[PDB]
Amino acid sequence: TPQNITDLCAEYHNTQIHTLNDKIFSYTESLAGKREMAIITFKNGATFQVEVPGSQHIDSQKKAIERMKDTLRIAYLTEAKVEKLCVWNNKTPHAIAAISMAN
Amino acid sequence: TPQNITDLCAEYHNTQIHTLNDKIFSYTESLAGKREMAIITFKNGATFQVEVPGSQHIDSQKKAIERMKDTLRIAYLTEAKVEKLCVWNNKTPHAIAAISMAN
Amino acid sequence: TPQNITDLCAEYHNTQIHTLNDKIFSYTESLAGKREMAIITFKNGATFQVEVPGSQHIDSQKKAIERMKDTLRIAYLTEAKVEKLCVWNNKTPHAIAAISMAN
Amino acid sequence: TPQNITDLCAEYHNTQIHTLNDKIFSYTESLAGKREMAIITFKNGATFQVEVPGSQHIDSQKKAIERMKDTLRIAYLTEAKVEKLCVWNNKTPHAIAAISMAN
Amino acid sequence: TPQNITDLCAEYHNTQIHTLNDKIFSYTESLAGKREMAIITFKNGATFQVEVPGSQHIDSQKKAIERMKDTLRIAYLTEAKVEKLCVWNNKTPHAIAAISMAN
Ligand SMILES: CC(=O)N[C@@H]1[C@@H](O[C@@H]2O[C@@H](C)[C@@H](O)[C@@H](O)[C@@H]2O)[C@H](O[C@@H]2O[C@H](CO)[C@H](O)[C@H](O[C@H]3O[C@H](CO)[C@H](O)[C@H](O)[C@H]3NC(C)=O)[C@H]2O[C@@H]2O[C@@H](C)[C@@H](O)[C@@H](O)[C@@H]2O)[C@@H](CO)O[C@@H]1O
Ligand SMILES: CC(=O)N[C@@H]1[C@@H](O[C@@H]2O[C@@H](C)[C@@H](O)[C@@H](O)[C@@H]2O)[C@H](O[C@@H]2O[C@H](CO)[C@H](O)[C@H](O[C@H]3O[C@H](CO)[C@H](O)[C@H](O)[C@H]3NC(C)=O)[C@H]2O[C@@H]2O[C@@H](C)[C@@H](O)[C@@H](O)[C@@H]2O)[C@@H](CO)O[C@@H]1O
Ligand SMILES: CC(=O)N[C@@H]1[C@@H](O[C@@H]2O[C@@H](C)[C@@H](O)[C@@H](O)[C@@H]2O)[C@H](O[C@@H]2O[C@H](CO)[C@H](O)[C@H](O[C@H]3O[C@H](CO)[C@H](O)[C@H](O)[C@H]3NC(C)=O)[C@H]2O[C@@H]2O[C@@H](C)[C@@H](O)[C@@H](O)[C@@H]2O)[C@@H](CO)O[C@@H]1O
Ligand SMILES: CC(=O)N[C@@H]1[C@@H](O[C@@H]2O[C@@H](C)[C@@H](O)[C@@H](O)[C@@H]2O)[C@H](O[C@@H]2O[C@H](CO)[C@H](O)[C@H](O[C@H]3O[C@H](CO)[C@H](O)[C@H](O)[C@H]3NC(C)=O)[C@H]2O[C@@H]2O[C@@H](C)[C@@H](O)[C@@H](O)[C@@H]2O)[C@@H](CO)O[C@@H]1O
Ligand SMILES: OC[C@H]1O[C@@H](O)[C@H](O)[C@@H](O)[C@H]1O
Ligand SMILES: OC[C@H]1O[C@@H](O)[C@H](O)[C@@H](O)[C@H]1O
Ligand SMILES: OC[C@H]1O[C@@H](O)[C@H](O)[C@@H](O)[C@H]1O
Ligand code: NA
Repeated sequence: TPQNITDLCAEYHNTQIHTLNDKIFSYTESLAGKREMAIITFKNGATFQVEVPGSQHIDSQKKAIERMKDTLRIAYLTEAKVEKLCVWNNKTPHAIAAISMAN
Repeated sequence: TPQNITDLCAEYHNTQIHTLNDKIFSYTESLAGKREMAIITFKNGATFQVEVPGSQHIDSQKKAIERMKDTLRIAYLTEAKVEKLCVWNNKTPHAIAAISMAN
Repeated sequence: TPQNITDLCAEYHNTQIHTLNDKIFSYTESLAGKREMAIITFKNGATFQVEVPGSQHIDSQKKAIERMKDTLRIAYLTEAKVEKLCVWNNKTPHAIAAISMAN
Repeated sequence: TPQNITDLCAEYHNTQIHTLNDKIFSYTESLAGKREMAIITFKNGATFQVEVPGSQHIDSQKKAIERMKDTLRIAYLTEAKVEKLCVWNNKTPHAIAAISMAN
Repeated sequence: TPQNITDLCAEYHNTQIHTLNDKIFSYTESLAGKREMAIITFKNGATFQVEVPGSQHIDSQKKAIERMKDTLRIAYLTEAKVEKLCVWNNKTPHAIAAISMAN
């Protein structure tokens, strides 16, 4: 079991760590059918998605997907610094797999 | 996959972007039968709803509809600036499909 | 579809609006059996309830009832001004059908 | 329907009101199997639990038990003043039936 | 029924108490498949997980696992002092069973 985001991220193919150390600049969420997703940006232009739940997801991921959107909204509203994101780099925008918050 | 609200909104019919760049002026929520909904207004008079779930919605939207009402409530209470809303313009008041927040 | 709480309230018999323009003074919550409910009071003012779900609540209302209790709690804690309540006024304390928040 | 915690508490057997008029001193929660519970304390030594869901609960009470733990956590974190607790006094620690909050 | 985290922790095998008396230094969470977990750290290097839900958990522990991740996230954001953790010491990082917050 990994003990940090960077080691977690290394367990997966097509992932990488983005180091932001910054608050979220914008938070966008949609309820439109087939686009039940969130999108975040940082002021450097970095853009990330929480993907719409789908066949690339297993059942254990559904609750975690909803939690991640919860986390992004509250981080946004509190202006919490995001340390790192583990993202899938084979999607545009890159898709979030994990987040770390630290000063 | 869209990277912002404007591109997402353009994937649907009968939708438009309203640019508010303002906090929500009032938040109304109802539990009354057949009107289980939320209504928001802005100081310019713009009024929007999250629709009562109905025949126009699918199962994959159910959680997202509940999430949007959560997001509007906490945006209202915290005075969070709403950047844009994507809305269906064939409902009165216009019905929210997506929101973006940015300072 | 109504665009404000007053018009919504006018769609139902046995309701009225109370105009409060004040924060909630006290919040009471019970998990005791058959009293799973929330009660709010306004300073030097009235008490209101969210009814226990039962016979006279249809099924889409169950989530809305839970949401309303969540709304009253967060309003109380954040000290947000309640603008108006739409209530059923056939018993004391009057039962909440809808809430509006505005400054 | 009772309009305050004291009158609510009087509808049950083996309950009583403790008056605190104080913030929560400590908050404890557990996910250990068969001990999925919460405990709170006050600086006068008063200690209360939210019981593990069990045979003594009817099914409407499950959501309410979860709500109470939500309430106690955010009360603790925000240092919200707890006015009174209605508790079952046939358990150690006394088990929470209801709470009232007032500043 | 225990009245505190230490006595709760002593009801189980392979558990121990870590006394921190400090805020959380970092909070990490993941939606990646088979690693739907949270990780927290403290400035002294202590690292703890909320385990991926699995065969070692009963249904009552499921909601409690989700609650604990909620608790850790808001504790982190609010700089809440964590008093103690009860953890399983047969997992690496040690796996949280219970938390207490005080002071
Ligand atoms: C809306 C938009 O188009 N914005 C882009 C940025 O891309 C968006 O955000 C990124 C994170 C992805 O989600 C994109 O899909 C999304 O459109 C764009 O950022 C660069 O995007 C690249 C996409 O492949 C890549 O992620 C890149 O970073 C990696 O590659 C660069 C070299 O180009 C460096 O080697 C980086 O170190 C490397 N990072 C990692 C973790 O491997 C992104 O660029 C990096 O992030 C930017 C936010 C910015 O800080 C860059 O200096 C940095 O290199 C940027 C590119 O400038 O433009 C638009 O803002
Ligand atoms: C409670 C009430 O009746 N309030 C009205 C506004 O209508 C409400 O809010 C709007 C946003 C919709 O949700 C309505 O269903 C709702 O009742 C009303 O706003 C205008 O509403 C029009 C629909 O009836 C329409 O949406 C219009 O915007 C479009 O058309 C205008 C012409 O008026 C312009 O061409 C706009 O560019 C165009 N916008 C887009 C994105 O397509 C709304 O008017 C605009 O928004 C207003 C809030 C205000 O800023 C206007 O200056 C602006 O044009 C307003 C209209 O005055 O009156 C009450 O406030
Ligand atoms: C961890 C621990 O053991 N703490 C105890 C206190 O007990 C804990 O908290 C109480 C509220 C219960 O939930 C217990 O289950 C729990 O372990 C203990 O408080 C007294 O607890 C009694 C029950 O064991 C009882 O509730 C008592 O108050 C009642 O009785 C007294 C005299 O015995 C008076 O009649 C009170 O009016 C009566 N209260 C009511 C509402 O009927 C508790 O003591 C009262 O509250 C204490 C917090 C404190 O302010 C006392 O001065 C006050 O009498 C205390 C006190 O013995 O010891 C440990 O802190
Ligand atoms: C990322 C990393 O490698 N970090 C390690 C610490 O381990 C992490 O945190 C601990 C709490 C566990 O969850 C690990 O699984 C996790 O990787 C590491 O902490 C020590 O970890 C040991 C188990 O691997 C063990 O728990 C130890 O505590 C016990 O043994 C020590 C002496 O080594 C003392 O006797 C303690 O009293 C005893 N504790 C109990 C409750 O029985 C951990 O060390 C303790 O906690 C540290 C955070 C630090 O304050 C030490 O002074 C203290 O002894 C530390 C060890 O330095 O290194 C990395 O930070
Ligand atoms: O998914 C919700 C949407 O469904 C469409 O059919 C309708 O025209 C929109 O106004 C909106 O209700
Ligand atoms: O509903 C929960 C309650 O159930 C009662 O029967 C019991 O006597 C109380 O102590 C409390 O457990
Ligand atoms: O309930 C969860 C616990 O299950 C036990 O069997 C195991 O020893 C612990 O590591 C922990 O996973
Ligand atoms: Na009416």
